[PDB]
Amino acid sequence: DMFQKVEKIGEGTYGVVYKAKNRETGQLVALKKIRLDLEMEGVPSTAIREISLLKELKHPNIVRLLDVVHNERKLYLVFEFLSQDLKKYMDSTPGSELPLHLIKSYLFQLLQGVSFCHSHRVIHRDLKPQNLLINELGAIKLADFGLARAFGVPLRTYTHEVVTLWYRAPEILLGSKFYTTAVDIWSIGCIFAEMVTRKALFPGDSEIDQLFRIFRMLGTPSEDTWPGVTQLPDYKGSFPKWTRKGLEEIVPNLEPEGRDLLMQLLQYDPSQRITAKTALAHPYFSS
Amino acid sequence: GSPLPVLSWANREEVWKIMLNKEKTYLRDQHFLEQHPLLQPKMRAILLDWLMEVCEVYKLHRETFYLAQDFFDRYMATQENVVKTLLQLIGISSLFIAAKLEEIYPPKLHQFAYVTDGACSGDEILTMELMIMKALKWRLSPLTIVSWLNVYMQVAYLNDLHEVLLPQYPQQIFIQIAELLDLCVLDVDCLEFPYGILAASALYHFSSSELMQKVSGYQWCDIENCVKWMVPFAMVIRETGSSKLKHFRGVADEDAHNIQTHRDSLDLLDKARAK
Ligand SMILES: CCc1cnn2c(NCc3ccc[n+](O)c3)cc(N3CCCC[C@H]3CCO)nc12
Repeated sequence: DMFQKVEKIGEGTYGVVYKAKNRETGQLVALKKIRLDLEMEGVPSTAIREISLLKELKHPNIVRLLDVVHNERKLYLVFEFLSQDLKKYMDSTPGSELPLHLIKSYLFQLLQGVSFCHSHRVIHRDLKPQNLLINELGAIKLADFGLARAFGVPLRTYTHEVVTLWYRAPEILLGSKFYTTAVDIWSIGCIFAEMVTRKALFPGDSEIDQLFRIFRMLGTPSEDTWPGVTQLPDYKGSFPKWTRKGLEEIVPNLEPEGRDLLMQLLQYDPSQRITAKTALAHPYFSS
Repeated sequence: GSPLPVLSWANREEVWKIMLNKEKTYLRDQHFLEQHPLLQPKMRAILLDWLMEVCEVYKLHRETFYLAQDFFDRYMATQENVVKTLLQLIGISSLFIAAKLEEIYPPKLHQFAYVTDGACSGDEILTMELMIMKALKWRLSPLTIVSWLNVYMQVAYLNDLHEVLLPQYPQQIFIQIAELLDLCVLDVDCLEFPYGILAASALYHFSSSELMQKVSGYQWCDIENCVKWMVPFAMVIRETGSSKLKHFRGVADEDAHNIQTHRDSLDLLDKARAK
């Protein structure tokens, strides 16, 4: 409307994201557009959730919603604009453009954002490099809360098979009734490793391929490593019994204390998985 | 302040502060029907009672119902001189929004229209839902009455301090208290009391002051007025007897306590407000 729709950035969990500029201000904005004429059920659940969450979820490392505009059979979420996302940055640059100190500062910020969310009783349920926006000053922000949920304490059973397959936690793959904020911590471990290796840690083709890639590297889980794992809906004794590969060989350039963090982020048992708050206190971030 | 145990995933005091600030940011007026001078409180009680019935038919959660009640009451307080013939549409639209927020598989718009029996169309509901959401400024994440009961019960029955997020309370105590809360919420006077104090007062009537304090952090001075307000409601519930946990088709039996139910509460509400 009052915007020069510079271009289409891409597509979110819902709607289409455009880059644009304000005529009055000249300021750069992102526009997530919904076509209300193509929506049999009105404003989508995903959009109602994202707007309602981001109205009350404000933090340096979370993308800002600036306005919500209803004009015609169209609904526009107006966001602060950021120039790069982590996926496209990593597809356009050498490893040298992602040094060990920038991975450390990126991961610290991601944990502060996620920790803020968990303390506000929100789970993202879709943390992946495409949803991580980076500015030119060295800030990283979480975006796309269309797949997020405010949770209760205690929590109920929510939608299954959430999170993009590659970044999906094994308790979701084994069809566990209850998942918690730990699913967000798995994704972060996957992203951490991906930043260091320049490629996805678990690039699976199916739920079972995904689950086998994980077992190959971390080992096949047992009642001893993960109590109750056998009682999980999609667990099978038929599973191969691989053993832990050394992380020193996956991520050799990573310092000792950082390889300890990655191991704790990628624990099978969601009860033994480090939290964002505990992770921020990790020695990795104190040199 | 925090009745919560030590949390691995967050600071207990911070999580509890964040929750109490929410209660203050979301504002309710017990007098909002003075802006609609020809509407009576009985009209709201009938509408909300009707929404509980719709909820039970579609196996909607108690959370979905209490979200709709909050949207209804906060929306009405933003408006003026609403004709009594639009309450059904505002109510059903509130529930439509609440269902899309909370439910995994919400009913389709056609079902929300169907229960109105001609009065409200899908187009009217789609129009109204937008009107509601803009009036509320998309503030659609309250801590409801029943969300407070969920957390009080968890604190009361906590065994695993490493599993504060996994629910571990009994089902029959929960639905007994929810039944009292479902009766109180039909009276608009209830809105004078913060939703956490309503939850705490209804828990105290089925409990002790020892437990109320333990799970809520409130003192007697805090809930006293609410507790006293709530007495005729508690008495009527006691004299009619509590309802038994129902099974719902397609609902896990350990999840059935979370499904909104419905009895003949407008008779109890008359009995109660007599006193
Ligand atoms: C929240 C809205 C917003 C603001 N900036 N921004 C960016 N900016 C970076 C970027 C990337 C590529 C081209 N350009 O021009 C800029 C990307 C992005 N997204 C990533 C791609 C799919 C949609 C969407 C998902 C996550 O919100 N969304 C946003």
